[PDB]
Amino acid sequence: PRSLKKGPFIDLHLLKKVEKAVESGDKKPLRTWSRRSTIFPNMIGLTIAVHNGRQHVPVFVTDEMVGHKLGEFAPTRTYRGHA
Amino acid sequence: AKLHDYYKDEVVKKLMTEFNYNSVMQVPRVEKITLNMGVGEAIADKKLLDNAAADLAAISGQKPLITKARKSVAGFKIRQGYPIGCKVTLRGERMWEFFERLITIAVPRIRDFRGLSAKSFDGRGNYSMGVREQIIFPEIDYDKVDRVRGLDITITTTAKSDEEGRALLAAFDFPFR
Amino acid sequence: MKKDIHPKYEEITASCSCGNVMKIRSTVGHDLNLDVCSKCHPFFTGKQRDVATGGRVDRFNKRFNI
Amino acid sequence: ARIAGINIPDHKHAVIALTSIYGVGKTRSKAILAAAGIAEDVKISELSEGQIDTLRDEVAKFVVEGDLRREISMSIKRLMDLGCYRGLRHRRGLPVRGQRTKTNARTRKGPRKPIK
Amino acid sequence: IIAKISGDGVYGRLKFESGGHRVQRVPATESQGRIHTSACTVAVMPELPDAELPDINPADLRIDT
RNA sequence: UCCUCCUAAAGAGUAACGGAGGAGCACGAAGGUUGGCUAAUCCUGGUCGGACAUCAGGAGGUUAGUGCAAUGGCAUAAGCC
RNA sequence: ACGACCAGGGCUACACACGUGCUACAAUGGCGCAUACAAAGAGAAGCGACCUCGCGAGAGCAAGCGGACCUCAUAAAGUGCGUCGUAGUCCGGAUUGGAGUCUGCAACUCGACUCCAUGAAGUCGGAAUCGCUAGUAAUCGUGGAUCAGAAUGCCACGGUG
RNA sequence: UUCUUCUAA
RNA sequence: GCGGGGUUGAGCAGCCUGGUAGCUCGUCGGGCUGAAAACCCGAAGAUCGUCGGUUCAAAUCCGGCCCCCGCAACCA
Ligand SMILES: [Mg+2]
Ligand SMILES: [Mg+2]
Ligand SMILES: [Mg+2]
Ligand SMILES: [Mg+2]
Ligand SMILES: [Mg+2]
Ligand SMILES: [Mg+2]
Ligand SMILES: [Mg+2]
Ligand SMILES: [Mg+2]
Ligand SMILES: [Zn+2]
Repeated sequence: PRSLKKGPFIDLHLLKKVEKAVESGDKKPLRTWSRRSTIFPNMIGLTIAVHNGRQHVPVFVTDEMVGHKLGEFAPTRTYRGHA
Repeated sequence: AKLHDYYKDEVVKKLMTEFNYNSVMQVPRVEKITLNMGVGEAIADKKLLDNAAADLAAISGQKPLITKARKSVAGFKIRQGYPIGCKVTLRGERMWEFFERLITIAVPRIRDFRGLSAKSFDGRGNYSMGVREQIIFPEIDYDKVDRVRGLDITITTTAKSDEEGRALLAAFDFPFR
Repeated sequence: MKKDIHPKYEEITASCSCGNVMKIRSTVGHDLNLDVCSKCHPFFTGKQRDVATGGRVDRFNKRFNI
Repeated sequence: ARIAGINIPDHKHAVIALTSIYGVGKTRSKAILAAAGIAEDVKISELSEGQIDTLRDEVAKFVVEGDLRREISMSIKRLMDLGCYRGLRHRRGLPVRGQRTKTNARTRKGPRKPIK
Repeated sequence: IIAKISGDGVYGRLKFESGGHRVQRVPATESQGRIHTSACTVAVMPELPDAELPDINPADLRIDT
């Protein structure tokens, strides 16, 4: 994890769209290449798409996702099974 | 007869009030307490039951009747009449004296204690419970015993309804929630 | 009750960790000093605390300030 | 001989016999006896009860046997239900912390299932 | 090796895979490292139904006693 | 060769290479008596316990049981101790 | 466009199999305190004392030093004492949960480290097979290269033998 | 004492 | 028309008067080999042709049943 003294990390071009999607008042999916961005409490309820190497998969943001980064809900290895 | 003294004076007037019974005889009273260790793994020899029946006789002071198989099931590898478990019916005096030691000592000493249930009154007022390990009783020294026994207390009362047996054990402060 | 089959039933003293002095009729024989009982169990105190749901946004506004 | 739900044995030394509690190891049992004032190499046999009756409260300060399993199984079901990467690690049976899964994942995978 | 391929449009895709198939390669069974030219063959034949449990009829017969 | 129902036509009997099944024993208690006792199955709850051991509760009313085939019986039990 | 640019991913996947290693399966050993002895290296956008803060990883101030001066650097095995006394153990450390620190735009995939809790298999390994002829094998420490960070690898160095 | 084989650039 | 049997991938014991799934070949993976054989090591595999029924319980006991190995279908 990151140090506490730096605080949580988020990207500006996401933070310029978190601020936009709060003030816009819509349920529109915003597709995002920033997997590495910590979810903020003003991001809750937003269906947003995190890239996973190939596509953009929309993720509903809930209460218990705040400390986690965005990339944990967009799997990159589309594994199925050997059998 | 300590709780039976405690029953006859406070609990009798209590259930006249919170159910509005016509007569004094309408009150739910407890009749017996049954202690069962159905030990189906005693098919090897009597000894695992013979050491377990002596354990339950130390829990409450009656020599337990060894129950046998009613019919036979080969899915459990028993014929009709194998010594398969032991029971004790505590009536009159020895009911209450166990019923005090159970509600005070052996039940709060149960590991991961989160109270009992209110959903286990067998449809018609007779609450049943079951404990996991026989060493919750202070009769049972942990160094002296070697197999993890477990029994299931069955309380048989004269409650017609389901709530009346709940309010009967709630007068004795039985640990639900 | 027969005179031979039923085991020994000697009334003893049940001491505790919180000062509970009670006298039970028992089959132990020797003196009994308990550990927990109906008096001081963490059931009416700590079952609400031991669930520990925990806050997620509430944890978040601890680890920094803006 | 019985602390906080379990039966601590009677032949071991003090901190060593304490570690049988699901929730104390060697370091925390040094902190339990730091507030109970007990030497850490006396047996559980030949102790005093008022030592022990305060000693249960020191263990009861923390989270233990039935409660610690209840929180950990809650924090696993926290990850099981988020659908995060670690929850998908736990419910496939694969190692969580980011190890080698091409070889040597035997603790999370168990014994080997041969290809049939 | 003979395989049955159950699927949709099987023979529509593989009917053009009949005949020979030639490698030129260094074999795994060559110690000198020289490059050999081998060939295989593939038969793709469509799965017709069963012939038919024979249903005789006593109007296509002539019985001599 | 013996045993049970059907064929057998409401007493008894009654045939066929007619339809179906069993027996060539068992038991020193599975006998005698005295005294008690009431099953099967399903349901609700309950430590390992699970469709099914063992414990209570109610429905239930011989659907059980009878040393064995089938038939007739059996609670005043012939059933169970 | 098989050339070029940017983001995110993959080279870290996982029913399996093989090769090379590390730590173990303990008492010739573990743990706690005390105590004794190296060598060879590296160091400026650096090594960083000392002191304080912190349980710790570290942080802060900031000397000294382009180095037979100063610094990483405390060598460890050993020794002395003490307990554990043959157990899945005070062996073993996997795994897992919480909590952190450091680096770096940035540690989800996917970093190392620390703390607390947790405590798998393992009680010396079949067919077989490898290394080694003296400071060697065995064993225990140290550093460098690579590098913002990131070795159980490699390349070096000495101790016991 | 026993012990076979190595196809086609 | 009467007898014998149908059992892991394969071929057979074990069927026992009912409580209990064995072997061989083979398969898989290692070892030896430069490699392949042969050998060696370590593994696994069954709803007993099938369906009803009898007992607490069926590969088993029974009854029908599917395939076949047979045997016999004659005296004129
Ligand atoms: Mg007649
Ligand atoms: Mg007539
Ligand atoms: Mg009789
Ligand atoms: Mg009578
Ligand atoms: Mg049940
Ligand atoms: Mg009789
Ligand atoms: Mg069997
Ligand atoms: Mg070969
Ligand atoms: Zn107390």
